[PDB]
Amino acid sequence: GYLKPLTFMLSYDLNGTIKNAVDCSQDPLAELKCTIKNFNVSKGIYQTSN
Amino acid sequence: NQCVNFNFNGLKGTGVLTSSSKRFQSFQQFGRDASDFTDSVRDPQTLEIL
Ligand SMILES: *[C@@H]1O[C@H](CO)[C@@H](O)[C@H](O)[C@H]1NC(C)=O
Ligand SMILES: *[C@@H]1O[C@H](CO)[C@@H](O)[C@H](O)[C@H]1NC(C)=O
Ligand SMILES: *[C@@H]1O[C@H](CO)[C@@H](O)[C@H](O)[C@H]1NC(C)=O
Repeated sequence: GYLKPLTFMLSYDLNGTIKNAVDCSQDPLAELKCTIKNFNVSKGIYQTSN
Repeated sequence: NQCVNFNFNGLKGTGVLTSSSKRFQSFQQFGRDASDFTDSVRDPQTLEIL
């Protein structure tokens, strides 16, 4: 596979290891997660960045 | 237990005493935290962490 210039959101645990990631350009839900910078989203309507 | 100025390859002047320092993995020297405040640095030759 080939790499592309993309924006990613990364998480670190208590041991300093990467445990989760989100590709912000995949789906509108990932765009919403990357806009508010959280892996959990509450109920509502939000404006998202491009 | 005094207001010192340590040079652990980097300069900063604060106080010092003995640390438990659980979170030291992958050849680490200084245990920084959020807002980049410095705490929990180790002696560069020994393994004790202040
Ligand atoms: C963090 O590392 C320690 C090392 O002993 C391990 O026991 C512990 O399970 C790790 N924590 C997680 C959440 O994996
Ligand atoms: C957030 O989402 C993760 C993944 O589904 C879930 O395991 C976790 O319980 C959620 N956290 C909160 C605070 O609800
Ligand atoms: C480094 O050398 C000093 C003496 O200059 C000694 O006290 C110390 O134990 C040494 N550390 C190691 C890891 O050999």
